[PDB]
Amino acid sequence: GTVNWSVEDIVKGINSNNLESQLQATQAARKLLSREKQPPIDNIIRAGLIPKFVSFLGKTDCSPIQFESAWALTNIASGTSEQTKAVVDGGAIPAFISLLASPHAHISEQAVWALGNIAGDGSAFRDLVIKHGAIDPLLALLAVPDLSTLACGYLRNLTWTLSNLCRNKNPAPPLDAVEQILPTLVRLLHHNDPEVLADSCWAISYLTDGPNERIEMVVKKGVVPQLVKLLGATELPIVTPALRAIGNIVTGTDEQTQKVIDAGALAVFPSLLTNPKTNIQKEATWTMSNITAGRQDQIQQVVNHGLVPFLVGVLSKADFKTQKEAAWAITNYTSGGTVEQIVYLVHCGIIEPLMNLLSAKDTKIIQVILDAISNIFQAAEKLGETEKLSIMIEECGGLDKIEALQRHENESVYKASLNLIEKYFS
Amino acid sequence: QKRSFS
Amino acid sequence: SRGQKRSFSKAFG
Repeated sequence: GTVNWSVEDIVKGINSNNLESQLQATQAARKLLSREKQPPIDNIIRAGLIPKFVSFLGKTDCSPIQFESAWALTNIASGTSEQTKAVVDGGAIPAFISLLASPHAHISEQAVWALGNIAGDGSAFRDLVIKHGAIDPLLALLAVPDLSTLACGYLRNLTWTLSNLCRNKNPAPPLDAVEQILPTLVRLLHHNDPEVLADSCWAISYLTDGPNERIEMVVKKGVVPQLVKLLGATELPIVTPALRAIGNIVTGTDEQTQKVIDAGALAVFPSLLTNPKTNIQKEATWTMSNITAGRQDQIQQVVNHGLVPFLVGVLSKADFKTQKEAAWAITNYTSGGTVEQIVYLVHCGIIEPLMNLLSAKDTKIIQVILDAISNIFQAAEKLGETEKLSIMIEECGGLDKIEALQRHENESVYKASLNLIEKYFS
Repeated sequence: QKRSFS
Repeated sequence: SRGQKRSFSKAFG
């Protein structure tokens, strides 16, 4: 009946002065916009149908046309930024917010879905959805004694839309909007559905991707132990954002970093640093690099958890991006560590894989490794053991690599390599 | 992110 | 002295 209509027939039906003809034509548009291969979104926009669909959202007396027009508009809003703008320009934001209070669950859900797509476009539309007052009615849909009574798909859509209101920077979401959403987000983080847990973790990862004041708002809510629990989940869609959030928190203050260590996060790192997914190994090594950038007692916890051999591991063999993060973890450790901690790093076999990476065609990793070598030599100077280290670097072919770097195109590499040869290899 | 209803 | 904290964008951007 409403399958494979032309755009011309949809326009004729919607322009009729007959509500049932308009309903049939709107359903036909929804089905056209729902097809898997190339839905004619631009053709529907060019036919001037977005203002008609938006007016149909307000037809309280005809719930089927509210649903069909909400679905058609959600399909358009899910497209390119230009296509999402066409929906916003048609006045859809207040019309969708008014539908959040619909007594029909399938209509309310469609409005949740549409607002998530609009807010997900970027910072400006996210902030515009917030200004039109979407947060209060969205949170009211989750104000139930137990989240388990809500329909699974409905709860997943609400969580995803809330995550989009937490997403994007320049600027980050309004502080009061973040404070308003955070108690519901904390509750969703303790739910048992994997998709709700993944999107709640993504929301937390967005909120912690910023200055220390942004991280503090989250950490103050006591979510760090729950994030560490999810970091240990078997589902990769949960581990990925839980690791991102933990990684973001340790970019903060020493005290925020300490909350991560106190919650037992380091006990998961033997598996994360050997994870078969390269992005997990890479972001886990980045997280380690920010912990080794901490206090001497925090570097000591890395040592106590047996993680230095795991850092030697990723430096020895891993995807290059992970090896670069491992080089940063070592340079940070050698910058802030005690002589005893630096001695321990050498005893774990850091020298040979650190020297092997001086052959890489990446100036940034060369700079980071040369800084680590200088830091280790400074520790050896305090013990009068510079000769033992010089021979160690010589034996694994490290001297040949540092000598060749004296004629490198980069100024900082040239200077640092000439300095090491003149100070310890002459 | 954005998601269509198929 | 001490190591430097690096954001997600500083590390991978």
